[PDB]
Amino acid sequence: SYTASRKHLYVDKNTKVICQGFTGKQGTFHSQQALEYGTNLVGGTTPGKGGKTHLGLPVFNTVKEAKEQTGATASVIYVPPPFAAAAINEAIDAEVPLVVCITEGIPQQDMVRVKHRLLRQGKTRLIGPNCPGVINPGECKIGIMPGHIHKKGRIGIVSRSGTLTYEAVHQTTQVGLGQSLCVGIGGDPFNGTDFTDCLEIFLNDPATEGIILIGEIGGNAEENAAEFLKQHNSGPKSKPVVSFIAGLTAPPGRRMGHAGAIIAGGKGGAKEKITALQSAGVVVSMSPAQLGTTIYKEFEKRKML
Amino acid sequence: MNLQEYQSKKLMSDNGVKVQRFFVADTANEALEAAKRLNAKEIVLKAQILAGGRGKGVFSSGLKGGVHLTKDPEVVGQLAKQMIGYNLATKQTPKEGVKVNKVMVAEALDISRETYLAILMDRSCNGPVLVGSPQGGVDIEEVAASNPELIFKEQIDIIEGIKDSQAQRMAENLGFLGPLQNQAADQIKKLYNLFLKIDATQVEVNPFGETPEGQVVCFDAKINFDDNAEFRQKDIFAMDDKSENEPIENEAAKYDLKYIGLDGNIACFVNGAGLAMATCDIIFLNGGKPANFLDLGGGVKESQVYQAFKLLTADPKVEAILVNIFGGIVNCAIIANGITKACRELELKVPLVVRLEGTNVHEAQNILTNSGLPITSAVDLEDAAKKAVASVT
Ligand SMILES: [Cl-]
Repeated sequence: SYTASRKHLYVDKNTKVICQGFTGKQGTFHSQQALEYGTNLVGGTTPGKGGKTHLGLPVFNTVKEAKEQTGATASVIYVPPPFAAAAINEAIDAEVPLVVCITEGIPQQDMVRVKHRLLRQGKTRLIGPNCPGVINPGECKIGIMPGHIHKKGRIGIVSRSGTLTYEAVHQTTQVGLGQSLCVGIGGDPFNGTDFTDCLEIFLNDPATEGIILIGEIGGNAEENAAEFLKQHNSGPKSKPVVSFIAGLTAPPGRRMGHAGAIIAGGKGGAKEKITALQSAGVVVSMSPAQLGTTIYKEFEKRKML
Repeated sequence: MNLQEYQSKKLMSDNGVKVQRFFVADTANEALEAAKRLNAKEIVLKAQILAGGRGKGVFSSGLKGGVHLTKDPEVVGQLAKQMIGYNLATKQTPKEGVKVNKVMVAEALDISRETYLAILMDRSCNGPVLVGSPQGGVDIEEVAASNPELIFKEQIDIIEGIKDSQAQRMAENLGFLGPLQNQAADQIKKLYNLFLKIDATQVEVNPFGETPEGQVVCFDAKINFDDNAEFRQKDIFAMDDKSENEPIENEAAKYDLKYIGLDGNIACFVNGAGLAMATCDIIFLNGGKPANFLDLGGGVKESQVYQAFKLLTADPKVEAILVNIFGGIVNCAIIANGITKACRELELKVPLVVRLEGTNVHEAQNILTNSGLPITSAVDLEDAAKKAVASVT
């Protein structure tokens, strides 16, 4: 049911996008970038501005109206923290297929309540919060990532960080490789999409021949993914997976920037996650500068280049 | 964000959670008077610092132990005099210890049953979780390894709330009986509701117990607050002193800079928490020792590049700086200019290795390269790291 909506993650040229928090500083700036990148931003919403227009597009008071009036199959949220979970909740109630929440700062308690609702339905797929979004190189960009550094290709990339992911993407391009799709699931401890969600899509995507998983300390999503790959990416046709897990040098009990990047009560350590993934056949690049070269060698080794 | 024992015990009591009666005091006489006015058979005097381990601590006055029991109010005033204004070191504080400005004077209650009970949002469960154990008085991780069957869990439905039957079943698994079970069950509902109200990521009671006289009491407890709920938890956040925070860190926060000190000597300055951790990491992989993790955040103002730098240089232990910025949005020549402008106005005298990637990198390393300040340019992150390490060798 919730797992059904996983398919919504695969944004493409036909995905139509609306922006919640459309007239704000962040939403306006990033809707400008989406438009110049080629994304299909057709409208947006802001409280009390239904009727007005912005960036040459219609603005609505509700997502229900905009979803209806514009045919949007996806929403991106730049609504400030006190109202961002409200925003996610509204797009869920309007049954927007894909909701990308960029907004950092949403109280954790707010996300736990949003999830209760989220997991008991199957229309809406949520990525975030505190995430940079999703991008199908050349077809669609939802979020704040630099589109120009991306080049359509064969590596599906899933990640808990923003800039660290761009580093990775850049590295693949410095060795002529490409990304089929990139999902920044973000740095919060409670969110709508995890690693397993993306790996599933990557494993079933013929455009994706390799996968890069970028993780860090905190939680158990990396271990869960390790578990899913042992189970599902084994066999005469498994796809190569390369990973880098940040935070090896991180001290215990401290939030390292991301609210979810914390080692507490003996859990969340980077090495346990590396070890877990290795056991699932994941080739871990010990250095964050060698993710490009590492996955190039993997293809090279399978004569996939 | 952290609260002193007296602050959190008050917060708890104000929300129906049973805790020991207590007075707070800033001087030894106030402590003596507190103890008298308490009018109890026995009293506990406890130094107020954030770091755990007080009981096995030592004060710079000569006094061994941060927690003491006595019936004689007189002894409380005397003991307090050896604590106030002194430093208390414990296994969890730094070398020099921590200044004690206040002590708690509370009624010491006897304990017949010690149990563990916490409420947290488990990342595995998605939703609040009630974690208890009849074996209290002990580090929870320990009981889990020793007797994992003594650990009891109740998944709470955040939308329904905790059910009476969950509080009762847990109260019974903790070991409470008769009317005490009903009391424990209630204290539990109250702890859960407090958990939701103050936006805790966790409320940990230990020991969660009972007196021979018949009361269920939260003897000690620790609460972690969710930083993202600060805009709706003003009063609680205002009670945060920060007096026990690493100095550079309070300074960095002043500018929305997320700084975490490490003990190495190569400093970092990065944008993006993941990239920050990784940079501290790659430095270590190449035989270096990072001095800190520093995530500039995103809205990088010139003033922040300035403070970010001001805070790394001011650190005596810093012998070099690795700047790793991924431009994307903004174009590097801009970034490069703010780096030069700040380093000039700061007369940065320690070597700086700068790794800039994103847009206009070439020019940006020119603008950098045109400076004559101990700035060096790196082509990639591995190069950056190797250079920063060479720098301090
Ligand atoms: Cl809105």
